[PDB]
Amino acid sequence: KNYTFRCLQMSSFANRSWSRTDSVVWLGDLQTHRWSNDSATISFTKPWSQGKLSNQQWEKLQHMFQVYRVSFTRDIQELVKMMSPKEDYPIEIQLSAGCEMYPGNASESFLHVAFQGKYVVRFWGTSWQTVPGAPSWLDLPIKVLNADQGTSATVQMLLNDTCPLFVRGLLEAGKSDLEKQEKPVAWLSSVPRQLVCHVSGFYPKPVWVMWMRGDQEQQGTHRGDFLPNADETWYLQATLDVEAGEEAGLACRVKHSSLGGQDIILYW
Amino acid sequence: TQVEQSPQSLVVRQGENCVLQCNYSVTPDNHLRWFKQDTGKGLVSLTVLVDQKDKTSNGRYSATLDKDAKHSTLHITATLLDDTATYICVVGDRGSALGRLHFGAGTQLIVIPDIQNPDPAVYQLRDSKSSDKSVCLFTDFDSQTNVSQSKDSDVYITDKCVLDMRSMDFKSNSAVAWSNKDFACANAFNNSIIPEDTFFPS
Amino acid sequence: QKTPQIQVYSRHPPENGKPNILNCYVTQFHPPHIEIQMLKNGKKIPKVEMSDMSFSKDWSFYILAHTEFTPTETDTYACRVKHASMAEPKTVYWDRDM
Amino acid sequence: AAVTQSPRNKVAVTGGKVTLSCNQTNNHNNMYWYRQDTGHGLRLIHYSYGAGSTEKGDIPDGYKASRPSQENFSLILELATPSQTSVYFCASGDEGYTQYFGPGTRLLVLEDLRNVTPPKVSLFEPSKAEISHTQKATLVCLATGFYPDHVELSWWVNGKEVHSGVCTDPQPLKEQPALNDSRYSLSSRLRVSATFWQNPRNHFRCQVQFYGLSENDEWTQDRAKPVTQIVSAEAWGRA
Ligand SMILES: CCCCCCCCCCCCCCCCCCCCCCCCCC(=O)N[C@@H](CO[C@H]1O[C@H](COC(=O)Nc2cccc3ccccc23)[C@H](O)[C@H](O)[C@H]1O)[C@H](O)[C@H](O)CCCCCCCCCCCCCC
Ligand SMILES: *[C@@H]1O[C@H](CO[C@H]2O[C@@H](C)[C@@H](O)[C@@H](O)[C@@H]2O)[C@@H](O[C@@H]2O[C@H](CO)[C@@H](O)[C@H](O)[C@H]2NC(C)=O)[C@H](O)[C@H]1NC(C)=O
Ligand SMILES: *[C@@H]1O[C@H](CO)[C@@H](O[C@@H]2O[C@H](CO)[C@@H](O)[C@H](O)[C@H]2NC(C)=O)[C@H](O)[C@H]1NC(C)=O
Ligand SMILES: *[C@@H]1O[C@H](CO)[C@@H](O)[C@H](O)[C@H]1NC(C)=O
Repeated sequence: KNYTFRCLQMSSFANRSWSRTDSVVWLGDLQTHRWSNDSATISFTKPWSQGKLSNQQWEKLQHMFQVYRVSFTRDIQELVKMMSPKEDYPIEIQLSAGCEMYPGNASESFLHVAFQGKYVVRFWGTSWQTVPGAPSWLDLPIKVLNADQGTSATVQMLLNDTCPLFVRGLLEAGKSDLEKQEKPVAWLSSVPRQLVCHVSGFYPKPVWVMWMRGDQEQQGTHRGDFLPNADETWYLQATLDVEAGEEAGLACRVKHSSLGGQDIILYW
Repeated sequence: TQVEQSPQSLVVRQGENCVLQCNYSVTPDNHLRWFKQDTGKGLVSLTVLVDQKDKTSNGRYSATLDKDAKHSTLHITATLLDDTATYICVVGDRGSALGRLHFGAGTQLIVIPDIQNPDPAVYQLRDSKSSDKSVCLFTDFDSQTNVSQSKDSDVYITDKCVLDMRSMDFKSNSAVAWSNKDFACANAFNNSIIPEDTFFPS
Repeated sequence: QKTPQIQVYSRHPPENGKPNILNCYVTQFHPPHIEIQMLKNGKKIPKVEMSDMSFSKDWSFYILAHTEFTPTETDTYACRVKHASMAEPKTVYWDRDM
Repeated sequence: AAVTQSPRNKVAVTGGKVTLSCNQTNNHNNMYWYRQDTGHGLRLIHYSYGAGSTEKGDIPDGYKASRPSQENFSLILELATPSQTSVYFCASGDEGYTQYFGPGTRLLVLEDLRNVTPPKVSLFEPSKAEISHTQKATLVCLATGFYPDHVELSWWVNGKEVHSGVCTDPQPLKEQPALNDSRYSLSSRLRVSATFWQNPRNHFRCQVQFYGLSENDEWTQDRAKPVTQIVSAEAWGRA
């Protein structure tokens, strides 16, 4: 099993003076950190959110981010002054940074940037570059951003070394929560007809849900999307379209790792 | 403010070494630059320090930077008279044009020149056009001597000033006095502590 | 701009009289500024918790609202969303069956 | 990479319009204006990221900027005031971090131009006594009667400026310290070897550049209009 660690920053710039930056950090589908614009500090959302970093190593890393947030905010504002009137407020910037861990001691890091909701810029190798489809005017900010050797060196060290080391640590400290098994609970209902099988409370996310006449799997079954619950478990429903009157004989069967072979079966 | 320099001013005899400090709170601190500014002139860059712990040199100037302490020093070895100036510390908060420079207010340095062979005299000089107008030039004294102002406001005395005949490797102090109303050279410097062996010809 | 999808669903199987949690999952919107209300018979519910806003691999935003509720035969429950991408605020009603 | 500023020095009246210009040929996008007052570091007034726009710096008030072209950034004082008395520096740069500074512009803004007056300049010739005692010859230049204190004194020998052997009073003295309307005086020495002064083919000149009114300032008094001008005094070497 491969985990993706994701630091997700969202920044809104309304005009020349108003601005807010918020971040969430994810390991797989679990939240590890929260950093609200309102807060001077980054909040742990798990007891193990510090990984295997000493208090000193953490205070130091946080301080670097604290300053980055202020730095980031002013740099965007100066960059808009360089482009104007070409580009104008309100502006949305999103960042998606982190690494994907692999078997052995292998990983892969990324730092993706989106402007007004379109993916345009990444850090690759030793420099910022625009991605295919990006507007040409971005070449000025790229050139400006790439003159900053100190930021380059830092980001390279953040992506090649810091991420993987830190995420390894999280994987150890959070093993208990990462490998938790939570049992689904299922129930049935209908609208006009259309039968609905509700599945809720399960973790992890791989789940099998099929409507069945006895032991023949109904072809018509339609799974919806995975919807989150507040307690970090999942919710899924599978609907089957039928002719009114033949609701008898049909069953909902659910397979999930937490059950340990005891499939859930429900009849209408 | 974000950049503090010390000392505010200092007086040093030619040939002595000195050290100038700069302490700052600027965040972040990408690089630190030291400028030299002669009275009336502009800003000549001396060095730029860019690492966490850094050292640079430039002739008789050397410099250290410590980003942990946010502290930098500038060392001048064997001061010359040309070192009389304001030394300014400037911190840049970015490694690119997105940055702002943060200027300290400066440290004022005066270097007192070393006079090898004092030969203090008082000469009279005549106007090139109207030879009945004149001035008195007190010259060639050493830097121990002080030149005070006049009794009369009818009489004018400038403060001492050192010139340097470069290709001859020679320096000399001088002050000038005159009056536009009976007045004479011998009597022009009663009010100053002039040496005992001052040459007064006629 | 993209228009928000809304999905109302309960945490445990709904039973009249029995206390439960109600979810309103709002996804697929650009830009991130949004207002969310949960309503019991047309009226604001006071204790409504909000997850931190985040965003998917496709760059679009999501947020989970949730509150404690007791379903009854009688009462109606709804999620109401204001977003610049809409002239009128959208209201999705909890249907226990749907 | 060079930066130039003009004027280099300016006297002006309250309510007057002043324009300080900066020119830069390095093909730099970025230009910056600062002022320097004693007891403060340089402070940013206005800056510009490209031909056609201008941005507020830290102390923009009382100033308007204009970037008509890549090479030119100018700072406009619409309604000049005494508190705008200062030295002004312009700078340029590319996308990197170094800024390249211009030489500076001294600006004095007076409440009133009624006391402005150009200097009189006299050159004084070396003492024969000095020549035989020391083997050196010292000329003295004297500027008197001027107001305000904005003068540049320089020495010329055969049409070329000389610096060696020169020193000028670090600042002017007041001819009448009792008064605020007081006129100034200033002195300087050029000391050469006697044998140099004794050569009659050397032409010595003391030059004072004085800053005062522009051809376009109203002038009500009877005396000649005290415009920016050069007054010099002059002598030949003699055996
Ligand atoms: C992937 C990370 C995994 C790590 C795991 C830790 C998880 C803990 C949970 C916390 C996560 C919550 C935060 C969520 C934010 C995630 C976003 C990732 C951010 C990575 C970028 C970090 C850049 C570090 C360098 C820096 O701070 N540079 C500043 C400051 O630089 C200056 O100071 C500098 C000195 O500061 C540091 O280096 N500090 C640091 C030192 C050491 C480590 C640091 C770690 C993090 C931050 C800072 C660190 C130099 O001296 C420069 O030379 C100097 O210039 C500079 O102004 C930059 O320009 C700032 C913005 C860079 C992003 C650009 C995005 C491009 C968008 C294009 C826009 C289009 C235009 C629209 C019109
Ligand atoms: C950090 O690694 C990079 C290259 O590999 C990584 O690039 C990161 C941005 C991240 O996406 C990660 O997953 C990816 O694998 C090194 O860059 C190489 O450096 C040399 C010169 O130093 C260049 O010649 C190569 O072209 C360049 N590689 C690429 C792919 O562009 C980088 O040097 C290294 N830096 C440090 C400080 O460790
Ligand atoms: C997000 O947080 C930043 C950082 O604190 C806020 O920016 C500060 O806003 C206050 C006004 O309340 C100013 O006094 C500060 O100078 C601002 N910046 C800094 C770096 O301190 C910002 O207001 C917040 N955004 C919103 C929308 O509230
Ligand atoms: C900028 O936008 C913010 C948020 O929309 C608003 O409150 C503020 O009035 C605006 N400020 C300016 C200077 O336009």
